[PDB]
Amino acid sequence: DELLKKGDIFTQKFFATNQGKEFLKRLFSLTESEFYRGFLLGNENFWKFLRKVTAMKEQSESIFEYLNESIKTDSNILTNENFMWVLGLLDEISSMGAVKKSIELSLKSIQLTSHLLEDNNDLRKNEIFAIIQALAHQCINPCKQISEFAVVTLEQTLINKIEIPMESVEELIEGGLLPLLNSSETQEDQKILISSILTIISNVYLHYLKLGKTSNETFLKILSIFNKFVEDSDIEKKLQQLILDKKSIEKGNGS
Repeated sequence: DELLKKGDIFTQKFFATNQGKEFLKRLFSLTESEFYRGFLLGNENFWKFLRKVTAMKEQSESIFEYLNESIKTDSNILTNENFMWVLGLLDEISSMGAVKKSIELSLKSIQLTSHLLEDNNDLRKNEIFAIIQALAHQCINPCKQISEFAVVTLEQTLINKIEIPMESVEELIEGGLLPLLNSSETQEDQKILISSILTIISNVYLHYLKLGKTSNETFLKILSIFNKFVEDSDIEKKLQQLILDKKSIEKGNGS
């Protein structure tokens, strides 16, 4: 009642004051406290309220401080009944950097989203896949200084976090980055975004082919992905590089 419905009473102006900051600091102690924690983390309304308050530019650092404190100490804060709202919260915080403080906050938040894999290895497919979806989506961000960090962080997530043998590389390619590709029919995204995502999928393919866990149908599938987005600027160079490095990797294992 008081928080969501009475929007006019509690606004941008009120939460920017000292009173709102102390109110939020006292409020998060309930989540810290043992009484209402199991109740509060499950509810939709509370996380909807934090989704609202993350839009407040003054309060973004406070919410990020709370989340960073909470996730590190206890890995059990996240569960299947509350993960997607938290992921949306970090998505909003990372996308807040539209315009240094916001840039630094996004810089920390991207790594934080990348860091939610070691804390709990017991993960569902849809559970893990949203993190990769958010990281892939965050490459769309027009500001160069954030997307250039986002792509390398997503590469650092793919390189040494996910164990293949209870998923597979096929769905990691299909259900993850490829939704960006099929959803990029708008020309405003332009060749820069598709070239960047092509580069990183080439890099991770190179790594896991060096290690070696693939089959014929993999290579056929990324071949189909390449032909689905034909463009004389990028397809020719990437195809030549790929058909050279596949034989280099084949040379790797035999001797």
